[PDB]
Amino acid sequence: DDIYKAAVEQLTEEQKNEFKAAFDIFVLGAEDGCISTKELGKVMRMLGQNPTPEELQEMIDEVDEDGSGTVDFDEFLVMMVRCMKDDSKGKSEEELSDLFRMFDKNADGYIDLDELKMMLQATGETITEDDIEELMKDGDKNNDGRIDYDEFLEFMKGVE
Amino acid sequence: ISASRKLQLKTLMLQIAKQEMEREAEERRGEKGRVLRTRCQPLELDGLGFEELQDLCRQLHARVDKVDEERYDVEAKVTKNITEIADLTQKIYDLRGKFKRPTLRRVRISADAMMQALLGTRAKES
Amino acid sequence: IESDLERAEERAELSEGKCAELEEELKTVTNNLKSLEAQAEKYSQKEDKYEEEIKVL
Amino acid sequence: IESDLERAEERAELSEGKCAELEEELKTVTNNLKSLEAQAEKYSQKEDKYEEEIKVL
Amino acid sequence: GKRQTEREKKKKILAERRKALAIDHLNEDQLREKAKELWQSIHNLEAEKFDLQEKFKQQKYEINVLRNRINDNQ
Amino acid sequence: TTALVCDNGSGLVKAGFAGDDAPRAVFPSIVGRPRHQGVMVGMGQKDSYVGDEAQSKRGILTLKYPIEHGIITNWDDMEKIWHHTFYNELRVAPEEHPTLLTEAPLNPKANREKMTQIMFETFNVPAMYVAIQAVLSLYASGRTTGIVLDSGDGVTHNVPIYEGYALPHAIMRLDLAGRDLTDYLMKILTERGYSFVTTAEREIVRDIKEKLCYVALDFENEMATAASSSSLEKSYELPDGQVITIGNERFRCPETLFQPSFIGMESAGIHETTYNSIMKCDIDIRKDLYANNVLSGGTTMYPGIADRMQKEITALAPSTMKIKIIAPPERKYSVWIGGSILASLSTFQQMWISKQEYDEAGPSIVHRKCF
Amino acid sequence: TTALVCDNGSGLVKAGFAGDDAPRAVFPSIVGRPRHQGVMVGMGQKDSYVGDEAQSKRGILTLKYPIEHGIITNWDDMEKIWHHTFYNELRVAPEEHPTLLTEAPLNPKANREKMTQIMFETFNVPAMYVAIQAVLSLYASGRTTGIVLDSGDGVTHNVPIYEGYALPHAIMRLDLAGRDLTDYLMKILTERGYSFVTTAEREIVRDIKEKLCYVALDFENEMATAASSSSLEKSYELPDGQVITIGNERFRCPETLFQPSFIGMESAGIHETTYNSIMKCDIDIRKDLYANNVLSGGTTMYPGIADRMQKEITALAPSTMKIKIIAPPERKYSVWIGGSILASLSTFQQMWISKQEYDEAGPSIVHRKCF
Ligand SMILES: Nc1ncnc2c1ncn2[C@@H]1O[C@H](COP(=O)(O)OP(=O)(O)O)[C@@H](O)[C@H]1O
Ligand SMILES: Nc1ncnc2c1ncn2[C@@H]1O[C@H](COP(=O)(O)OP(=O)(O)O)[C@@H](O)[C@H]1O
Ligand SMILES: [Ca+2]
Ligand SMILES: [Ca+2]
Ligand SMILES: [Mg+2]
Ligand SMILES: [Mg+2]
Repeated sequence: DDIYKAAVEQLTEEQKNEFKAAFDIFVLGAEDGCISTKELGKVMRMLGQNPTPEELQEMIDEVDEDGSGTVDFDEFLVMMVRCMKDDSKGKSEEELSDLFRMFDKNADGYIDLDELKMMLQATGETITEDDIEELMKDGDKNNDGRIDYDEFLEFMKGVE
Repeated sequence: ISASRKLQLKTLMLQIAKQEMEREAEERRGEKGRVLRTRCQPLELDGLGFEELQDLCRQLHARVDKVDEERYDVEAKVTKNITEIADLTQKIYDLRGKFKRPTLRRVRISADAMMQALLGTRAKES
Repeated sequence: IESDLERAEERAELSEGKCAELEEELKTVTNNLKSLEAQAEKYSQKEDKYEEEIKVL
Repeated sequence: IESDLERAEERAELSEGKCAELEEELKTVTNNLKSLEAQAEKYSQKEDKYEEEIKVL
Repeated sequence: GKRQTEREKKKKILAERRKALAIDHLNEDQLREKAKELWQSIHNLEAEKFDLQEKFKQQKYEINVLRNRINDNQ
Repeated sequence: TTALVCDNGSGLVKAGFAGDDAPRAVFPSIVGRPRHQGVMVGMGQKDSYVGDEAQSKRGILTLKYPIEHGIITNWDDMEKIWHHTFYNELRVAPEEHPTLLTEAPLNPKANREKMTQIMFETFNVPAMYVAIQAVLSLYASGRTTGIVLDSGDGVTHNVPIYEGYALPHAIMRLDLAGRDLTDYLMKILTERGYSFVTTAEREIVRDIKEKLCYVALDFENEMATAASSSSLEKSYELPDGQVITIGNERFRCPETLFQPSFIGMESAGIHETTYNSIMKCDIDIRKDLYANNVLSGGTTMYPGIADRMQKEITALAPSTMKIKIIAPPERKYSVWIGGSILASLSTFQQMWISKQEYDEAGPSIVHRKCF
Repeated sequence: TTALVCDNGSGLVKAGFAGDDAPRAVFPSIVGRPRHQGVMVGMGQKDSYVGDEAQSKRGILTLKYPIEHGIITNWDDMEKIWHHTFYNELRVAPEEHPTLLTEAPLNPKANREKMTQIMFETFNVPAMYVAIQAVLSLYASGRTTGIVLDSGDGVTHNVPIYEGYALPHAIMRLDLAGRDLTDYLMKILTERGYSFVTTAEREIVRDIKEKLCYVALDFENEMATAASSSSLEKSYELPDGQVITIGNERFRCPETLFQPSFIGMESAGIHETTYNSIMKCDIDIRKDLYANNVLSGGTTMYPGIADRMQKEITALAPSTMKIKIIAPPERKYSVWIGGSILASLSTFQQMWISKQEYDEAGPSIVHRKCF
């Protein structure tokens, strides 16, 4: 997962060039030029093993989740690191509880707009107000300006 | 913009929060040392004959037993608190478990294993 | 859409509960008003009777 | 499911309107009850004075 | 029954924790060494109690968080 | 610090910090173990749901009140109820708060002594004080005289007080209360076809009683009217549909208060035990007690009782005296409001039973000067 | 290691390792000895073809199901089926895998005890556990309440569950199921001229039932429409040609579920035994059971049953309650998916009947605490 990309981090997109060459070795002749990975895996399967296109659907779905429909190269990287997950879940959820306690210095049990805003400011991440509201509703699922431990876990779900 | 970009941003946020928690731990241990040096009256053991030393040691043992009793009570309270936390964690999980059982299928072969099987040993990253 | 339906149902349930509570409160207070009005009428009559008694005595 | 969700949300809106009207009624009746309580207290004072004068006479 | 038994057990445990302090058979240097031992034991108890305070505060905060999550569930 | 004004009651536990207007947490006092087997694994099923949680899972529980008639019959369940009240409904550890329980008059001593022993040993409060449930209801009215009829859910008692001096020889305690009215209503509903038997359905009958029943101004006229017209039949929807129609059961259930011969009790109604309690008092304070009759407790919330009782007493009493019945709108929580007022007083601050005093004299301290 | 979630069923054996989405091997449970003489020498003719092999050579076999109605009537054949399932369809020796069988409610004890004795002596598993077929189907839906109607191929049973507490006094087991519908369809096909008699042709009639039959929303209107127009007559090609045309036999075969008087059974349909099963429950959990009615099992896959059943129950039930029928698309394997989920739980890992326990108490251990 992270090991593959890290050992290829010093390299550019030419990994995907090699991936395309390997696909041309098997499934040369792509039509969409867009996300289509079921065909190559199915051709790999047709070499004698047990048919299972559920894996193909899983891999072809792991890429598109942003809701804009795009499948970027970075989305391919996310799909590859997510099809087999090793150092996931932000490691220890106890660390997540510690971080949530850090967020709730008021010890009120609800992370407010102020708490998340100041945490982002401390991180200093430049995210648009549209994305700000998106991430808020990712945390604040019921959208009431408060975030409990469960909502924080949802927001940091799959976050490491 | 990019899913990998947002994942990297979340990783950096995690690093920031981890550093802040490390700062909290450094503050905690520093205050621990400060309060330990403050509360514990030093060992004033200079130029004392036997008898006053005996008196001091006896009063030290008395205060030792007192603070042991205090810490024992606080330990009982902390055990009660952690038992309550575990039980209410189970309660919340009961309110928020059920369906969350891991529906995972083993027909999903790991990609690295498939790559190695199909290509021998030339899948060195995966 | 199913999640949306669940949210709509719970909102409707809460609104109906509040409506029922308000109905009960209005019923109680209106009964109090009726009782107090009857008492006030009787009190006016008693006051007139007392003034008549004062005069005659 | 979509049709059911739409109907549920409409029901919730109707219930909210009813709740608002009930709030208005409750506040109005509460004010009226307070006014009549003050009136009854005045009645009580009048009766006390009349009783005292009757005793004296 | 048990609450009274709880008090009896608590005080007996504390009595056991009280160690038999005997220095009258020791030279005053050994007396000072024993005093050092007593002060170090009191320091250990202070550190343990402070850690209990911190963890107890943490547990209280988590209890508050659990209450908030229950409110969300309600 | 602040004092905890708990009020055990029988049917609803009302608690809250001293100095407020209303109790913070009000919830039924029932502890119900599950009765079926249970097949889902890991569902997190507890062994006893107490308080308001067992009024939502009552379909598969066997609810049982731990307080029968004022007295406490099941001490383990009562301890569980207190533990829940302190830790989950108020979330304040009892190690740092005085408590002010309440107790009905003429109750067994052992009940009170066990109550104080529990509060001092298990919960380990700093200081607790036990007060009679009627003096508080007299506090809340802002009076200092008057005869208070506190018809709770367990027991109805009638304590007369003058100028702050209680009259111990004139307390008339009667054991008819809301629970017996619930049972009698459940027994007369069977005359139309509706049978409620399970201990869970007693709650449904209680809801019917609360929402529909009322006290008739004149009993015979209402019995004649309900038997000719149909203007009284009010319908009610069960927790599953199948609406029911209550006819003249509406005013026959709470009529038991004024004619305890309906449920086979010998004694006289609440309209005549008040007059008897007055007549036992001295001849010179009867006018003040007549003029300051106070109602309290939950069961005195029936629509139309403050007129029926006044009519009855006016019939019994001499024609010259003025009969007035004080019925504040906050009747249900009157005892607890009075408890808050009493706990907030500065003059009362030295009457608590301090823990060192209990350590020196044992649980029998409550009967002593610290009453 | 991983657990084997087998599910004997009656008509299709479904098995697979715990933790997946679908059973690994699904094949009919039939064992058919050859019936003719056989003249070719050295052809390698076996003495009994089991499983899916006997659905291809069924032309010269006499297929016979080893499970009649939930219960097992022919233990040797069932042992053969299990041996095939373990060794050839999964290829995992049972010496290294726990097993989780499933059993219908209200079945004879001897069946369950013999099942556990076989699993422990012949196949020699490490530990096996037997679970009721309806609780699993409730697991798969991700609920924790609800009344599940599991209309399999052998027996239709209706287990209500609330908050994880099963109600043992409200289980209504009815022995009408898919097999009786196959026999009734085979019996009404004779009204057009098509006669199926051989035990091999029962499979052809089963295929006709699966592919063509559907449940009518309103029975009389469909009977009137099919008797005037010809828009319903759907044709089907036998395994040798000679297409057949099914008229109003299409919705008359599965109508037997709602009117068991067609096959002479006295009891009420699956639309009324669910309502009766609900009404036996307590008065406070009927709303939740009404709202969470779950369908499972193979026979509930008829096109248009989730609407007919809802219409019928809405007719029976009080008008205020909301009636909702959960019909997941993965109905057929719902029991096995639930079995996989249950076997994958950590809390369940200590409920298995370990072999040393069986050695100490004999086969009667299954009725004991380890249920
Ligand atoms: N609005 C009401 N109308 C009629 N009866 C009521 C009403 N509210 C409560 N009750 C009756 O009073 C009882 C509650 O009395 P309460 O004062 O709580 O008793 P306690 O003195 O134990 O607190 C309930 O059991 C119910 O039967
Ligand atoms: N798609 C379908 N349409 C109609 N009936 C079906 C369908 N699939 C299966 N059945 C019926 O259901 C039966 C299989 O039921 P199943 O759930 O396998 O029983 P079991 O509970 O023994 O596993 C078959 O005999 C068939 O009659
Ligand atoms: Ca916070
Ligand atoms: Ca929120
Ligand atoms: Mg009371
Ligand atoms: Mg089945």
